Amino acid sequence: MAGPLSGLRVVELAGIGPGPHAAMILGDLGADVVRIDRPSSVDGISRDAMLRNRRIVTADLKSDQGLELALKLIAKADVLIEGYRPGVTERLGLGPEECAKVNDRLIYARMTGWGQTGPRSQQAGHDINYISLNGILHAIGRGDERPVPPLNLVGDFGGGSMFLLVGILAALWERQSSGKGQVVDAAMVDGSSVLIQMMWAMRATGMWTDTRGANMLDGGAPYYDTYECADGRYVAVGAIEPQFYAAMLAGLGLDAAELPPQNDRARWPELRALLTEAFASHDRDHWGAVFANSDACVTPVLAFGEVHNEPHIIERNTFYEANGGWQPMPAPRFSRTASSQPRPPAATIDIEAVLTDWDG
Amino acid sequence: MAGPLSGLRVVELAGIGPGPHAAMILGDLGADVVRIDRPSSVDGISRDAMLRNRRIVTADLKSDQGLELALKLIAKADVLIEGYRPGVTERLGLGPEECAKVNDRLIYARMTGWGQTGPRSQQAGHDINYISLNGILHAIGRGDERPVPPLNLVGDFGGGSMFLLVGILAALWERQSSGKGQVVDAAMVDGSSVLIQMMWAMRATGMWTDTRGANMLDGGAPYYDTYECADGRYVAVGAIEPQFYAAMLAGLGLDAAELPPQNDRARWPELRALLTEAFASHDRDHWGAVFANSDACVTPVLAFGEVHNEPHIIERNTFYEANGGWQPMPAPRFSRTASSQPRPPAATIDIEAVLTDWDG
Ligand SMILES: CCCC(=O)SCCNC(=O)CCNC(=O)[C@H](O)C(C)(C)COP(=O)(O)OP(=O)(O)OC[C@H]1O[C@@H](n2cnc3c(N)ncnc32)[C@H](O)[C@@H]1OP(=O)(O)O
Ligand SMILES: CCCC(=O)SCCNC(=O)CCNC(=O)[C@H](O)C(C)(C)COP(=O)(O)OP(=O)(O)OC[C@H]1O[C@@H](n2cnc3c(N)ncnc32)[C@H](O)[C@@H]1OP(=O)(O)O
Repeated sequence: MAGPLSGLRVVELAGIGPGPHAAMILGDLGADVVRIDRPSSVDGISRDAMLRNRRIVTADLKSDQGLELALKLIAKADVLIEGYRPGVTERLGLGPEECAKVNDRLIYARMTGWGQTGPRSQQAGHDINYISLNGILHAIGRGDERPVPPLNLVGDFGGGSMFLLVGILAALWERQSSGKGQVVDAAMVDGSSVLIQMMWAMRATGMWTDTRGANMLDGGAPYYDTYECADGRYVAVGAIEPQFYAAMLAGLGLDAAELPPQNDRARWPELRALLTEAFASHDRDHWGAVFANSDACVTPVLAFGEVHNEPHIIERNTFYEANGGWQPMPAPRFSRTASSQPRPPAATIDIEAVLTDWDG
Repeated sequence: MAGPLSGLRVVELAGIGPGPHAAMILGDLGADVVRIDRPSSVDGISRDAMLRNRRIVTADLKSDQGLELALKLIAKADVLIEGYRPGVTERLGLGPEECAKVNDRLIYARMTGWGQTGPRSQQAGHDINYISLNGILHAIGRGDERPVPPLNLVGDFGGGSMFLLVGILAALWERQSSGKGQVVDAAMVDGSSVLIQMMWAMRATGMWTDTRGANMLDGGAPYYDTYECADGRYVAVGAIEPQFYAAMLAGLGLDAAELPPQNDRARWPELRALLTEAFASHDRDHWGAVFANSDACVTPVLAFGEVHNEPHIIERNTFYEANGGWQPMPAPRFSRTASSQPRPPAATIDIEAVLTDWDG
């Protein structure tokens, strides 16, 4: 199996959102990932490409046989991933204490939203709920409108799965010293708060307000925002540093002498009006050509459907084709032990067959 | 130093955005992190709390001595982080090969936006630019308006720092088996694409469209969006599963038989108007109480300045007081080798002191 995590053995108690995304990435990087779903499920081969780089098995964990077969897998594995409410694995007999008794090298990885304790620990939730409580959702969107969810990118994945991964991998480094596994408690409400640590830092030094749409990085700055072009499509501008901003102005055809200062916030309305009129005078693909190879920090805002035609995306092989649809290649990249293309979702496998393969 | 990464040694060449965030998380989890800045930028004790859990040393890397001293650090370290454009470390004589001569065990970690090669590889950029090229930015915001940046959470942090971290820690694992370091190439355009793999999967199965504001998780669904309340503050609704959705309607006082089906998308505008009126008739705190302990997936949308008063936040100690204000505690959490509270940014120390501390 190709990639730096070759040899790593992972058991995933099937769930939704972050836990499968973490499991996918370990698979992506060469880990041997075995996914236990319930049998009331899997109608053949999955169409869900997030379940790539997996072996799927089924098992009623409520039954005695199911539980015993699960515990045999966990006994021979490096990592367990579960993302059910706190208490579910305990009551099923697969809690950390029970797993510790059959394999004290195990990394026991618990993926939740609210965490393992506290008043909300049993409420159902999704990404939008977890980022609503820690101040993040309130900060996203235009000032004159209600907050808008940044898909499920910030809570599920960026503040969820990715912190789960860092915990798993940090714990595996620690196990090199101690010879011992441990519990990783990854909560989306905590992870996402660390993801936005910058804003908490800037807020302490008066460089970030709670007012939505009135900061440097939320769309409030005329030089960090999107602009509509002549054709109704968009470019993005990210010209924070004065030398990049000057390059953008020159490319737009505006003399610095006619505009207000870049960071005179009281004249941002005027500046936005000027940039708006200038970007609106040609189409997105015009601006893309003008600004290619420049430090102006102006790029076209591509729709998913157009991404496959962008030279820089093509050349670095950011995507691969699979089942009438492009998919992202593994990230990040490794000089010596490169990842390979992902394997598609396979037909279910028998759980004894895995135990035998794992040397049993 | 508490945490699973006790005894990991990390040299950070000072940059902006993702590299410092990764370095911070390594520190947070107990790595020994030494940050090399240039003498011209360091003034008093640094007031950017993203520079917590570091030792700061200055060193003109363009000088012969600065270079020599830095190669002596790298010699004694496990990981090097650099976030400059490609070519930059090479010309300093700190490139991956100069480093492999003094330490073939080093994990050489390169944090860029566009990658190591390809047509955009020397282009300046920020978060908003990296996410504009791969479909992500186009998908964020309301449909009748231009895309809005989700702060810098998706490119720098979620698809940036976090993948550098997964790469550093996966390579340390590969290394335990091979004796050898390697180069980790973390490109924000790649990481952020993997971060949004769920949407690529969903597009292939016809379950996601390129139309902004017309999807389950982008704000188009009336049951996954924010609503304004009687006091002008907001709640978030994330009631995807029908049972949770049903529980939400009952608490709004709405008879499910009077409403269009949850997932009849042609009638979503109509459903939204009914839910809008319901949520508008009481204030945020009313709804927060009404739905406490519920599975209705309705949560108050708090501003940063209110987060310190939320019981679930207080009781799990997601934050600690510092400096000007609250900052997020390390994530994720570990049962045996637990992180400790972050050490503030300390004063600059001399690079010889450090080399004493690390031996040769
Ligand atoms: C769709 C995008 C996702 C997002 O945006 S992230 C949102 C999801 N949130 C999380 O994942 C955080 C933690 N998880 C949760 O809060 C809950 O799992 C979630 C998602 C609310 C779903 O709630 P429920 O459906 O109530 O599930 P739960 O966690 O309370 O318990 C799971 C039930 O499944 C059972 N189970 C799981 N694997 C099984 C197996 N192989 N065989 C037999 N039974 C199995 C388990 O026994 C439990 O059922 P029960 O309570 O015992 O009736
Ligand atoms: C504010 C929010 C941030 C976001 O939203 S993320 C966006 C940032 N993008 C990235 O970090 C991607 C990779 N980095 C870059 O593209 C560039 O570094 C970036 C951010 C465009 C800035 O470009 P430049 O300022 O041109 O910097 P550069 O990386 O090209 O090279 C800088 C020069 O600094 C020099 N330098 C660094 N540390 C030094 C030291 N200790 N002593 C002496 N010289 C030192 C280094 O030699 C380099 O080269 P040179 O002077 O052109 O040869």
